[PDB]
Amino acid sequence: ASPFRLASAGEISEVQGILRTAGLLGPEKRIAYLGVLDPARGAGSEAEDRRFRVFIHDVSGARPQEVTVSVTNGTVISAVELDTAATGELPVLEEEFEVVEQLLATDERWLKALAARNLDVSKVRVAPLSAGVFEYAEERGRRILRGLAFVQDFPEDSAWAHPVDGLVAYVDVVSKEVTRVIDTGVFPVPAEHGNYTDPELTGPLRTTQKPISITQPEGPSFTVTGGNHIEWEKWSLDVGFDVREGVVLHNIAFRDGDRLRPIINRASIAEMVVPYGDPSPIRSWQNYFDTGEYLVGQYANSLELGCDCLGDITYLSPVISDAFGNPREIRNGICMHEEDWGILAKHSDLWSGINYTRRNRRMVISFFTTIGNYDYGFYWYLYLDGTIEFEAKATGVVFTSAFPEGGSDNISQLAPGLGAPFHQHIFSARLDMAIDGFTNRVEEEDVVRQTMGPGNERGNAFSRKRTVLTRESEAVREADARTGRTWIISNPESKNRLNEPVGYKLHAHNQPTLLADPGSSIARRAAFATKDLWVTRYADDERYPTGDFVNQHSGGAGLPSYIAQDRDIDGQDIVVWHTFGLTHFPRVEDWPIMPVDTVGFKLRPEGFFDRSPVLDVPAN
Amino acid sequence: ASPFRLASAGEISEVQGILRTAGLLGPEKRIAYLGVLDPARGAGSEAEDRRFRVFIHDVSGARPQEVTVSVTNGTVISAVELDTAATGELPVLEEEFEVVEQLLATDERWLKALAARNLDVSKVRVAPLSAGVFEYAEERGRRILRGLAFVQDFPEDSAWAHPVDGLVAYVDVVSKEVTRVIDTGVFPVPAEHGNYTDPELTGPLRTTQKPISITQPEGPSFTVTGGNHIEWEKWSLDVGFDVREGVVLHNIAFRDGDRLRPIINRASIAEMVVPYGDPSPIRSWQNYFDTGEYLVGQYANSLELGCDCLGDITYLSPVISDAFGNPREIRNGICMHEEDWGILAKHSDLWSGINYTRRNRRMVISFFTTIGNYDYGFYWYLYLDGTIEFEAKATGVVFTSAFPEGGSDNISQLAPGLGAPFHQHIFSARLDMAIDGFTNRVEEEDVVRQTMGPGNERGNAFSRKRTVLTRESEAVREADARTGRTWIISNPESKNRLNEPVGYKLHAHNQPTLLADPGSSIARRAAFATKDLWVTRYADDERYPTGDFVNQHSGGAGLPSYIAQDRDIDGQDIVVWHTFGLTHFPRVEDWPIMPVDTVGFKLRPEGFFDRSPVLDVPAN
Ligand SMILES: [Cu+2]
Ligand SMILES: [Cu+2]
Ligand code: NA
Ligand code: NA
Repeated sequence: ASPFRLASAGEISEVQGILRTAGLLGPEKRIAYLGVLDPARGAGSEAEDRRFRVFIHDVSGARPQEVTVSVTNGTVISAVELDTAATGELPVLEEEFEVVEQLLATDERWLKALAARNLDVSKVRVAPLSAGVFEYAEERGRRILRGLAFVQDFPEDSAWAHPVDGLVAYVDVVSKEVTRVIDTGVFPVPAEHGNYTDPELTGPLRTTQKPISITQPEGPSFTVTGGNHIEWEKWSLDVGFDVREGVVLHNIAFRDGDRLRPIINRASIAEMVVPYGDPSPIRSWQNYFDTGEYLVGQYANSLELGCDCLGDITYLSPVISDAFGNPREIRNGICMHEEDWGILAKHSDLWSGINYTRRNRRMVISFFTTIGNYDYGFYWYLYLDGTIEFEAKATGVVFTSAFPEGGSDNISQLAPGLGAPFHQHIFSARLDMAIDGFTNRVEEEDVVRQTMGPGNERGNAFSRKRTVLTRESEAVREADARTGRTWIISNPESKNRLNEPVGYKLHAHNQPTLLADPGSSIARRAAFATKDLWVTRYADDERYPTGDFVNQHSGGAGLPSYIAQDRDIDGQDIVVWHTFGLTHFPRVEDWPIMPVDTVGFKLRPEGFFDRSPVLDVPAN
Repeated sequence: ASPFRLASAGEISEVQGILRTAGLLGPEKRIAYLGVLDPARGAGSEAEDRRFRVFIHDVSGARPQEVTVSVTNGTVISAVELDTAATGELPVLEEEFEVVEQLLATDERWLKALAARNLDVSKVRVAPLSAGVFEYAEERGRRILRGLAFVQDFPEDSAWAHPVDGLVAYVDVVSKEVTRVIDTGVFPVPAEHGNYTDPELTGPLRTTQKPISITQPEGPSFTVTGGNHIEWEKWSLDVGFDVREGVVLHNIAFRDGDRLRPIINRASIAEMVVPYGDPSPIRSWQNYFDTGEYLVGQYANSLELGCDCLGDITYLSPVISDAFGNPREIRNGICMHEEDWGILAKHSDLWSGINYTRRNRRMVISFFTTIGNYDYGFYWYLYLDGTIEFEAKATGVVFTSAFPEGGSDNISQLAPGLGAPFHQHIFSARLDMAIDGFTNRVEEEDVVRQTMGPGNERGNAFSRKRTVLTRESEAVREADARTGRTWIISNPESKNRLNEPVGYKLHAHNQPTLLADPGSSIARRAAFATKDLWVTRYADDERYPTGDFVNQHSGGAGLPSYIAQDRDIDGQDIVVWHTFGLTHFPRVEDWPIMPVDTVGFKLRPEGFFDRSPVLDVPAN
């Protein structure tokens, strides 16, 4: 039955066949995005209609199309020609990555710049970087990538050690033309290598680490059915995968006694942006929407056993479309395992003589992706006690530049002559809430300090206040760590045994949000990133906080356009969008390859249950 | 040799013998505190002088003494009579716990109160609670405990389910007198039981949890020598234990190449307070300094294998003094183990063809203690990449009251008629810094936003600023999560290869600090808790942010008195005191026994190293 099952190779081939049959997938066409659509609200009562949405690019320069296909019925539901100057360019194609370097290698301006620096063109790698929207009027309606150069001394060398600063180029990847080459002047190209497998740099490897072995002799405590339905320690969910978003969780519910209680209908990372804070013209245009522009799912790594995922691992191998509509498996792209998580509850009571200890566990669902120099791990955790958590793990190699003589307010030094521009990694979690069903609301909860006086003569009292967010116009919220600000999603028609609305409380890390000036291009294109929390009324076409087409797309779509509708959110089907990020001032310890740093958020039950939900956990 | 070794049973017996011989430990004397003193600055060049400090109480009502003993030389160094009205009462004695209930059981006012509620005196437990300092002039100079009552239906019942609100009593535990019994009126005593081992409440226990087995077939990668010296993955430290503070880490250093580089000289939790925010006269005096008043070390649990600590565990069994000066072992009171900690670093490089993944690990040093209804786990972690972290795990049973008819702004409902007053758990970490040696300083680092304009035409730039804290008068700092505020401890005379001062950056969680009105008794007695970060000049007698004697002690000592000295801290031997806590509005899920909640902080290297320190970690 399962309407939330992963796409199969056969479904993708059939989408390809349907498109071909319909005249939409001739030899000049390329698939820039393909994904299964979630079933509509209700209609789980009806027979399956598996629908797939496709963005089709044309390499001969004709307008791209957005297409919805019913794979069940073998039909095209809708196909519309896109005006990209207005609505955005399609996501970057994997086949365009190589094009920037290739076009530049025969360009006389680029060659003159390399020759001024005594760099062999055969050794110069060019990063294929998203262009954004700035002052270049000729780029409007064209697919442009910008290129920054890095020297590779030999095939196995880490090019990131040798940035070529002072030089940037812009390229039209469809007409195969170089539009501009800007050379503001030579900077020394940093000379030390960054080869973290070279024994001259590592020194002799440690022989001190004795093995750790994590096994489950009876296997894992979770089950997988219908390909992607998980049942684990009262939790129930479906693990989805989308080429843009990566791992998506559907139908997160908890079995409380006999009743399956919904909590979250859909949880995803719906956008992630990496804005750079170096004002040099060489990099001041740099903002990488890894999700919206590049598609993080498509670059998911195949995860090796004992290296990437440790313990008794169950893998999913999601299927995506290549550029021609053929299915491609990402072997072992999603890890699922349970792990010990320390003490769950402990008490040694003097009066009763009873000593009690129980252990915690969490279910882990993860993938790891690679976008250029960056590598990100996306982890979802379900805990025994009802807690839901997300964590991103950032690693890879830092994006480099020259380190200016005389220093910089916007770049860190990593090695002689080698710099790392300041930047942020900012995520948007889209949480289509379903706390005991879809009739939900959100309150902002602050701690309330109280003045010494009548009613409070000793000046010890403190309290809290909750403010219901009633309509979308008042549901754009900032953090306030000093007052312990959180947000509670509740169901006003579902009460616990103490007659209080059931709820879950979101605990944020209260890290800085987008730092750019509010008048900047990035502040408009990544508007979501300027505030910690947004609440909208659910609509099927409001999927990403940046809109459907982010590449070279101005403001006009996404969250600011959604909330303008000012819809009722007080006891309605609502979606929480939480912004959270890392602000990175690179340190010498990040070089030549960076140790993982993390960021995330969690939600804990708040009167959802009638008492602790883990009283039935056994000892030892 | 080891001058930081744990106290042995023999040393404690010898302290007892020295005190006896000197006329200081006759039959009326009781030891309220005993601990080894750290060796003085320098003088590691000289022969050992193991000194022990003792607080001696007199049950016949004579003044207590503070005593310093050289166990090496068999001498009393100093002995001074204490005026407790001025300097504070000695910590609560374990033998006083039972006294409050015992005295009250034959008091006619208490009996009249129990009879008004139809409660059998034989079933009424009385919590022995610290008294603090309020308006009762007769308590000044006397050792007072206050008592709140909880009914125990039968020997194995959890009394916390049945609070007797409306009733409090005060008791002089030396003269064995009841000074006051206050009955403001009857409240219903909540009737449901809170017995989390009763199958009627748990239901049938889960049979779904398959085993997890964590083993190390070649044993752990750390070594223990001289009883308590740890060497693990370039780290070196000594694990101390003190009856007040619990586990204390000494001499945290990292072996970078051939050179042993100090980082932290002493790390401890030097205080922890639990202030309550219910303005009722029954509880408005309630603030439990678990460290300062009760001594968390002395109530350390014996930790069972496979239950409390999982994996290949090495235990320490610290020795403390009983009330008469006899040694008592806390069997298996400290756990030490290493554990896997996910991915350390990962990169899959397109240009080089090299795919690289390494795993992280941490060394864990922990203990768990029980103070009445609360149980706390204290965990220190050392990571491969140089990160140092502390985490507290709070669990146990919530402290209860009646839930008022018509509700409360300062109490949560847990069950019919059962309330849980709001409260905080606030810790002070004392970090006697030694970043590459003792010449250290502290800077406050904020993110700096930048205006779009000349130099920043695209409005993308952002930066940071560092402010040196030069003297103690300017080193009392608050959090600012919005600006990403951290604090960097550096050594201005020790530079990395890039000519920047080596340092470590403290990352706080930016949770709310003490909420009480600044004019309250708790705001003065727990002044440390009102600000996130303090920096002092090291002095051997500045051990606790609350002073040596916290019990029934007003303001006058501790951190506000230390910083008044306004000493130079810019490139000197300094101590960082970080306040961090949990603000707890109890939820129904906390009842009848609470799932662990956590709080903590970490410090990460910040130009301490010349490049990543984990390039020599091997694969797989
Ligand atoms: Cu970064
Ligand atoms: Cu609490
Ligand atoms: Na919803
Ligand atoms: Na110091």
